Amino acid sequence: EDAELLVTVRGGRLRGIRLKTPGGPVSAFLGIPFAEPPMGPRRFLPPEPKQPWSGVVDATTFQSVCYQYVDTLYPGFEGTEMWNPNRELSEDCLYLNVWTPYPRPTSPTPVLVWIYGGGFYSGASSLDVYDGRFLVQAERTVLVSMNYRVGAFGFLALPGSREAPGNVGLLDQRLALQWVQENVAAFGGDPTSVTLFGESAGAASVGMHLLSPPSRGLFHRAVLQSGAPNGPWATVGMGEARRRATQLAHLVGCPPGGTGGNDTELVACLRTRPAQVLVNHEWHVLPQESVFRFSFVPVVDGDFLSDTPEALINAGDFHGLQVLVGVVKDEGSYFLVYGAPGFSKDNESLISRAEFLAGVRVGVPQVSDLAAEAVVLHYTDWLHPEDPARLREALSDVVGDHNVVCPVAQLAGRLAAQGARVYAYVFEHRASTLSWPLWMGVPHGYEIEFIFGIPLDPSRNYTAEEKIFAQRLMRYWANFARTGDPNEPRDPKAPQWPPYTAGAQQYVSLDLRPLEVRRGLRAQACAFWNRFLPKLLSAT
Amino acid sequence: EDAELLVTVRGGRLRGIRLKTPGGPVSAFLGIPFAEPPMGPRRFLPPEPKQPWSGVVDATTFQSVCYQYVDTLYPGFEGTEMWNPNRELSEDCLYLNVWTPYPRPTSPTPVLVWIYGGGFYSGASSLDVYDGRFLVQAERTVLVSMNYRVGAFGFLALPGSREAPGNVGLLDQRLALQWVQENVAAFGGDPTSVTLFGESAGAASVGMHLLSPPSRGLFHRAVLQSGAPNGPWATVGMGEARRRATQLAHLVGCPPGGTGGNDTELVACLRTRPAQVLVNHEWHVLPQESVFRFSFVPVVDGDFLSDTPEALINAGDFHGLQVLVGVVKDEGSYFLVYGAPGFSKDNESLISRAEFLAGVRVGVPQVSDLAAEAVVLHYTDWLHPEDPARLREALSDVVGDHNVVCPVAQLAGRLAAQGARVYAYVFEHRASTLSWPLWMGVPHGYEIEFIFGIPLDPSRNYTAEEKIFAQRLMRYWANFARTGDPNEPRDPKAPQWPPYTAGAQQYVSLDLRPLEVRRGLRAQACAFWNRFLPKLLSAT
Ligand SMILES: O/N=C/c1cc[n+](C[n+]2ccc(/C=N/O)cc2)cc1
Ligand SMILES: *[C@](C)(O)CCC[N+](C)(C)C
Ligand SMILES: *[C@](C)(O)CCC[N+](C)(C)C
Repeated sequence: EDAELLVTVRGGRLRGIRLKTPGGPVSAFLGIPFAEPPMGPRRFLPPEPKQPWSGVVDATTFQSVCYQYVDTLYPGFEGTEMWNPNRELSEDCLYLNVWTPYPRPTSPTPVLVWIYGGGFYSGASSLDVYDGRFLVQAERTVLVSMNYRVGAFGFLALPGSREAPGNVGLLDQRLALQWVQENVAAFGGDPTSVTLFGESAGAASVGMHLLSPPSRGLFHRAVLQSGAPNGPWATVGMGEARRRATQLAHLVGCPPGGTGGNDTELVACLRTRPAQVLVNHEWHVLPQESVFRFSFVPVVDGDFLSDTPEALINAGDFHGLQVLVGVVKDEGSYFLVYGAPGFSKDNESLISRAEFLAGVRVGVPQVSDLAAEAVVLHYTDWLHPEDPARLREALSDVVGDHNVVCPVAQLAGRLAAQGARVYAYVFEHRASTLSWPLWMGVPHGYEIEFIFGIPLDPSRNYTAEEKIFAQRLMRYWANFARTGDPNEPRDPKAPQWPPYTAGAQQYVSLDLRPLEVRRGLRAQACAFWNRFLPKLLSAT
Repeated sequence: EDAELLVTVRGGRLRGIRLKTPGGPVSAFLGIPFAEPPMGPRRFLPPEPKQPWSGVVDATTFQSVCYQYVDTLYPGFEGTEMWNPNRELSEDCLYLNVWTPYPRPTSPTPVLVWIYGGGFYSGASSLDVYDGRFLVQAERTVLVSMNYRVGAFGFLALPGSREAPGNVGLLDQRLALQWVQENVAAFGGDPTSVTLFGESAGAASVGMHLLSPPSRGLFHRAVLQSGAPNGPWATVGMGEARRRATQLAHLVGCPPGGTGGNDTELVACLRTRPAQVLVNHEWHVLPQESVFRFSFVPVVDGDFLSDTPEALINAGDFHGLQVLVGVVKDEGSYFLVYGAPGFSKDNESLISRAEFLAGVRVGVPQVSDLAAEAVVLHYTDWLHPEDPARLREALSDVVGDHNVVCPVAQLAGRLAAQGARVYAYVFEHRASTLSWPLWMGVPHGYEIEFIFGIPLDPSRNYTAEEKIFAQRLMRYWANFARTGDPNEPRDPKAPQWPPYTAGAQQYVSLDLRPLEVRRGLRAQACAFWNRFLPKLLSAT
């Protein structure tokens, strides 16, 4: 009988399970309840801490996935099914998972907390690509991941009211962080060295916890991968959030014909509807045809976010704080097959000049015709203005820069210039197991396999070079979690990773080649997005 | 009294002079009166043809230069003194010069007609760099060059009135072209093969004769050198011309107010003032502080120019026509020492960013602050935004693109795509005798000495390669005048000069190295000027 598989926390006792890796076993505790089930009258409300239980709760398998839209654009396609839920859907989903080395570390170990992405409408901590058994075995750290409510169940906001205040999905993450502060020591983790890291909407979530005082004291380092809280998709206004929430209620028969429409009776009608009914009309509340836009996202409400993320980043002090930001090579190619005209994953997507002009309005929604004209000017090779391959490559850069690269570069510049020591990277390796077409390059979200050491899985057809490449990245992320510096402390031989500053703007490229230092996070393109375009919209 | 130094034209007899070149003698006729002196009551009026004379008019020396401002920015400096008048100033200046080979050609020879530049306010056909003795001797061509009225005496316009119609300086050029049609045969020239070529304001003049029906029938080919009629400095509106003419009259005490008032009394007062008095106040009528802007320029009057140059270029049929357009490598550096803050020819002109932002308002006058912001965005290296050396080259590119490179590319594109066969070049050789500082590169106007074979002058200290480079350029311009094609009619070993089309946009680089074909006359920069910026000013 293994004795390290039974741990007592503040709520009660748990029974873990031993997982095998090619390098050794790891103890895992999957499915720990950190909150009461937010069902019935608790729907749309902030989470309550899990009451203590009797007996031993089985923590040997992942729990249910929160209710969310299921992608059916390409049924049976690996590139999309790998992000779909792998457990049953249920509103009873507020559970977290803890991986710890075997034997348990006798000394406090830094903790890595993972927040998944999925446009705030999907995602789960049980995805095979988020398996933290390889990162914990190789680097001997403590990895924690939680489930937070997505979609309307986590971000439907009627601002002002108390039945649906909004940002409760962010409160699910915060309550999970307080859980780590109160119980990670029982697994050998150091609550004084907590490193958040997420991707896409999870990276924006990490950024929003960085701008919220209550969540600020629950962690010490941050890693934002292909996402930022100041992105044009990450937040929404109080007025737009009320319109989307009321639009969703109307599509499901709320309120009934002849009944008033105040916030109390509107949420009361929404709480009676089945969960799947709300999901079926989630995308029907978006205002326009667009890519990289999602219905229910965090709302600027003055509570969790006292002001807009851009305002909080500008007027913030980030001294004594380390951040690791970065993007992939092709941030926008993934979203073009979700609405952009002429784009298909099954051909070369050699779009025409007319389709490229239509895609700009889809990639950059709610901009004046003059503003769209400026985007066409900057992203047109006027020496080959009709080349389909260049127009395809340009529209991918339009969506990538507007939503990811430039919001991230804006964040990294203000962080470094205001007390924070930040490190920047660009992931440029295309995996050999990638099922997406070649023209997509390195799509949004396909560095997570190497960060979690997935190539080390013997049942997968990765190459020997990619396995070594995965161990490098796991060492980088672990060194940042341990010392706040991705460079090996006992190593002057390997190429150095210089910090990112507002002036030099240095970053490194991550691929099979050794580290290469470059400058400028698309500075020429992002000067248009971060400087000129705001002024162009002010003058209408 | 050689037999070939006495020629009878329709007006009378002329005695020429025999000039000497290192390769042979050339007959020249300098100072032929082609119009009555525009003095007294003839000031501001269109020219009248020269009446027949008795006896023999001495045509052995250059005649008087038209009254013009004399540059005194750098007294004693060769770079500026070379363009200043080298003869006595006088309103009696409407004279032309003819160079013809010795012995006189027995068969009709193509004719080259030179129109000097000088911002429509200065210039003369007697300048040493315009000596046509080397081009005529080497290529056996007939070179003609005339003087036209510049400044207020040639372009002061009170639109509507008959006393000051405007564009009379252009009418001086047209009357000289009718003179070539009626007399160039007496020198061995072919009146059916006339090639206009000019630089800066002369190149713009060549372009305006292409857009005027009465002038089109007087020539068959055109060469525009670092200038275009659609330039933002080459024309003014009828309302602005009236304001500038009235302000000039006010500064010289016209009318003796409150005498009044209409155009007839205003011009009558201006005709009584000495010529030097009008020149002393020419620059005091400009609306703003700017570079590359001139007081009295051609006016869109509806007679000589039925519409704006931009409109006439778009709606024009140019079939059966060959042009040779081109620019120098550094078009804007010359004008920066004339008013941009921080710029001086005696230091490195390492300007700061504050001076760069101030120079943008001087280089691009009368634009909105939003339009200026767009210019700063395109011409800023956002990785080195404060590098003085990069800010210096950026402001030079701003002035060069706004005034020369992009107006030329705009004209060259519409010309090729509407019937005309276009050849484009970029002059990239810096003369070893150049007295301007090094940071100016190849300044505006310093390809003319190589086109005229000035390096062949033994009294000048050119290099051996520059002499061969001059002979190769003279063959280019001569071949274009003879056949409409700069390439040698039979030589296959020399690299080919491909035409310029709106799609491929091919041009060649002119320097000591052989011909090198490139693509794009700064297509990225000129798309901002020719496409986006017009729409940015429509929505103020
Ligand atoms: O037959 N109609 C199917 C269909 C219904 C609803 N949607 C909404 N939708 C937009 C974007 C995305 C992906 N975002 O990254 C996912 C889902 C798409 C397709
Ligand atoms: C991001 C906006 O959350 C998008 C994430 C999409 N996956 C496929 C990477 C989860
Ligand atoms: C052009 C606008 O005419 C300027 C010509 C200046 N020089 C020095 C070349 C005559």
